[PDB]
Amino acid sequence: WTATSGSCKGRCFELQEVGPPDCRCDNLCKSYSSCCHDFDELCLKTARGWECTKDRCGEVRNEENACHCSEDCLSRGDCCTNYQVVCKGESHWVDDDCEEIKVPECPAGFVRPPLIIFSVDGFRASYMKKGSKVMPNIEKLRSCGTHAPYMRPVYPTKTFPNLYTLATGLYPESHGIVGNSMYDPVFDASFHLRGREKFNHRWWGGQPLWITATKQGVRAGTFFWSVSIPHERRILTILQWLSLPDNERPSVYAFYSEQPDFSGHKYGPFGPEMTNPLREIDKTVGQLMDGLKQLRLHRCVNVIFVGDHGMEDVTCDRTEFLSNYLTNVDDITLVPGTLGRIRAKSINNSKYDPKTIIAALTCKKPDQHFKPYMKQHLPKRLHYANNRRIEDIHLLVDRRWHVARKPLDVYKKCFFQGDHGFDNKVNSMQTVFVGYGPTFKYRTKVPPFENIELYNVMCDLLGLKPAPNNGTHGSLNHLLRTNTFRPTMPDEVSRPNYPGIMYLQSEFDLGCTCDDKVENKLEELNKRLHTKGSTKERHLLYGRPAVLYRTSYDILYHTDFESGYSEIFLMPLWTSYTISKQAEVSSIPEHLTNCVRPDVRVSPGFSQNCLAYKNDKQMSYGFLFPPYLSSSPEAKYDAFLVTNMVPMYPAFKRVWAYFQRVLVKKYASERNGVNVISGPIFDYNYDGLRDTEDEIKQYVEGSSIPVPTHYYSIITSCLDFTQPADKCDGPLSVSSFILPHRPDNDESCNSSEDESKWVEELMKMHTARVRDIEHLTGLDFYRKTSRSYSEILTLKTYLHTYESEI
Ligand SMILES: *[C@@H]1O[C@H](CO)[C@@H](O[C@@H]2O[C@H](CO)[C@@H](O[C@@H]3O[C@H](CO[C@H]4O[C@H](CO)[C@@H](O)[C@H](O[C@H]5O[C@H](CO)[C@@H](O)[C@H](O)[C@@H]5O[C@H]5O[C@H](CO)[C@@H](O)[C@H](O)[C@@H]5O)[C@@H]4O)[C@@H](O)[C@H](O[C@H]4O[C@H](CO)[C@@H](O)[C@H](O)[C@@H]4O[C@H]4O[C@H](CO)[C@@H](O)[C@H](O)[C@@H]4O)[C@@H]3O)[C@H](O)[C@H]2NC(C)=O)[C@H](O)[C@H]1NC(C)=O
Ligand SMILES: Cc1nc2cc(OCc3n[nH]c(=O)n3C)c(C3CC3)cc2s1
Ligand SMILES: [Ca+2]
Ligand SMILES: [Cl-]
Ligand SMILES: [K+]
Ligand code: NA
Ligand SMILES: [Zn+2]
Repeated sequence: WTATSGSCKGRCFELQEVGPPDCRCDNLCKSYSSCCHDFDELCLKTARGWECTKDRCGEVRNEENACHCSEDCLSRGDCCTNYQVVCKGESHWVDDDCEEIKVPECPAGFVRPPLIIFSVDGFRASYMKKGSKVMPNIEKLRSCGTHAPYMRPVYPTKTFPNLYTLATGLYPESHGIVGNSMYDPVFDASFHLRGREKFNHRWWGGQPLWITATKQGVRAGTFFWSVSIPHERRILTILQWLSLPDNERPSVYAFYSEQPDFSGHKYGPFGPEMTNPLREIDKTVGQLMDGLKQLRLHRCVNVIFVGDHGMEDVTCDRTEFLSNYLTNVDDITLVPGTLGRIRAKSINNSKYDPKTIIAALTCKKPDQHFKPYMKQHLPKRLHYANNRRIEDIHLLVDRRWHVARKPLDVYKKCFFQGDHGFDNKVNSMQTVFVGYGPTFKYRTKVPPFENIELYNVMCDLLGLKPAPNNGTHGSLNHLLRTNTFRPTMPDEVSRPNYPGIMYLQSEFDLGCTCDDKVENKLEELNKRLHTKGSTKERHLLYGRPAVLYRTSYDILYHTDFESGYSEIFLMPLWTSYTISKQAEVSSIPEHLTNCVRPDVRVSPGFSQNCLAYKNDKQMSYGFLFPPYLSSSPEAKYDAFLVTNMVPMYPAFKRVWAYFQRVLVKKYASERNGVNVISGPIFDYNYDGLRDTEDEIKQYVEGSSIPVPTHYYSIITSCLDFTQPADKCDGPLSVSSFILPHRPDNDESCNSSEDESKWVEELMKMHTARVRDIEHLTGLDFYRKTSRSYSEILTLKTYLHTYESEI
């Protein structure tokens, strides 16, 4: 109960919320049904509209008006935003030439440039170019400030997950807002767009920017505006707050627009009805900038213009129906639409089997427009699994499509023409970023980047220490004129051993054989040098990776490759090699077909063994450095060492072999040499982080050889591809992947065909950031380059998406 009998007089849009049954006058009261009786009258004034006119100039103040055109309004801070334009001969901000803002130009009493975050719902990245003629305020922000061609949202590309990632720097799996709809089985409670449960604080994890600021003594305006407060009032309230005394004035502010998303759902991303919403958004930005200019704040405030996600063409007829695949359709609950999440309708049903649901949904129609996954098999780049609110079964839906449970759900619940929610690499889901102000750069374009990075930057802009988050702090330093964050490289925790020859062949009883006893001071001194690391400068281009946890490992040198070999996991953590443009591919000779050779630098006790593989009828093996790319017939013997071997399902070897035999040489051709680092990943609890030894759920039968959940590779070359990978003077170019190590190829519906028809498509789906691989391995790459550390942090956050041009 709210006894709504108090007054909002002198209290309108109060920053500090009061505890009911005291009524409330803050911009959330409407959402809680708790406003005082006079809230509309006093706080939502609309009399005379939003703009000064020639006849209103110099008027006698009338407190009933929405905004004012009287002489006293500027000091009072409540003029209509076009006041000085209409009455004092001033130009609109959009009509002024832009001029570099080298330093903040702020009124006395400002301790730091304020930050204003203007967020737009459903603002697709291509609107900046395509709508440019009708958005001149936005175009000026964009061209005069710092801008990216687009900003990558998080998955799912829905509103709440993305706005909360913007606020926290966290993946949805960590912040807890994993969709627009959710069931939490621990609370046994549901979260929905409509309703009140979404306001309960138990949904919202991490630490959002407004709490980070408050806790560190920086005051914050509101971020969540009640839908019924018009845009013009939100702007005037921000302008009013900026006129408060120094000790009361917030330093951070947010404005939110429900558009263009609201219209885009009805008309599609490029419907002719979309012009007007973009015009209206531009006019609101114009009102803010004119307002800031009136207050002499337009060269003081940092402004961010940012979207949550884009918008795609989606109509009712493009719906797949689970009732077409499942007979048991009423025994499941589907969270539907641009993604699917399935769980049992009833937990008392012991006949419910996710395995048989997956099988009934796998590759059943020729052009099937969704693909089923256990959540732990989703591409690791989506970071969408480590939350009890994410159902074990997930459906990834093709762009332009919907999934629903039954046809009745679609015509009993065509209206819409746009929607979003799809895979976050999809071009139509991409959104916008512009920063404009003293702290951003002038007329600068920066590469595309992920929205998880912005929290850190907003903290930098406000001089705040960010809470622990998934951004990589420093990776966006190139956006900023000053206030950069200067990170140091993490300290290596374990130093390596460098073993020499310490074991005789006969000490190994591994059940391994090799036709290798087919036997000179030229090339015996030579092979000794190679084993001591004579070629290491060629294969380890950026220094050895640092191991950031306590463990026992050895560096192993060879003619063609270098590895860091784990005595705990019995295989390399990483294997590094360079393949020049001119390198040649050879085959595994017949005499070496099943050859595995003991490594005399490494004890039998710390070695894999061939008998385990023989005995394990499911598990085979592959090699991290490919025998196909050996530099000479003699060097090829190194690739068959037991220390270069890793466990692989036969289904996975089809993938791995095509990558190693065909694709590495192809990339070396296209890129002028590549350096490759490959290795295993163990993530049995799907939390995106390196497993400890006691977390491993599967071993090669009868042995202590742990089975990787994934295999990675990081492929680096010179950004200027006129220089070879091993002789690069400037910036680097990277692409990486984290391939799931699966015992079938059910994921790929075309896998009965030749690897050339399906493997590359699989790898593209499992594209990754070096940073993703770091989390997953506890390794730190690129320790020794001639490049700045911030540039390397940007490189580590890069994602090769394989999409066409935006
Ligand atoms: C992205 O960035 C984020 C932020 O850096 C990373 O997430 C962090 O990962 C850490 C490692 O997993 C994790 O550290 C653990 O924290 C536990 C205490 O956590 C509470 O307090 C913090 C701090 O205020 C708070 O943020 C947490 O909030 C979580 O939980 C609430 C719900 O209760 C949610 O509202 C919120 O959204 C968030 O949930 C998310 O994280 C949890 C895991 O914490 C997941 O379960 C959820 O799915 C969701 O993703 C908490 O309120 C602490 O207890 C842990 O300590 C145990 O494990 C360590 C290992 O070192 C061990 O030493 C300890 O002894 C202890 O073990 C004992 O307890 C075990 C478990 O009960 C038990 O099995 C053992 O037997 C032992 O007795 C641990 O230190 C940190 O909480 C999260 N933070 C956040 C915000 O998510 C994330 O890794 C990054 N992602 C990537 C890919 O890099
Ligand atoms: C820059 C940022 N803007 C916002 C804006 C936000 O909310 C904006 C908002 N106001 N009214 C409404 O319906 N929405 C969605 C939120 C809340 C959803 C959490 C976080 C952030 S972080
Ligand atoms: Ca893990
Ligand atoms: Cl959802
Ligand atoms: K086997
Ligand atoms: Na298949
Ligand atoms: Zn929407």
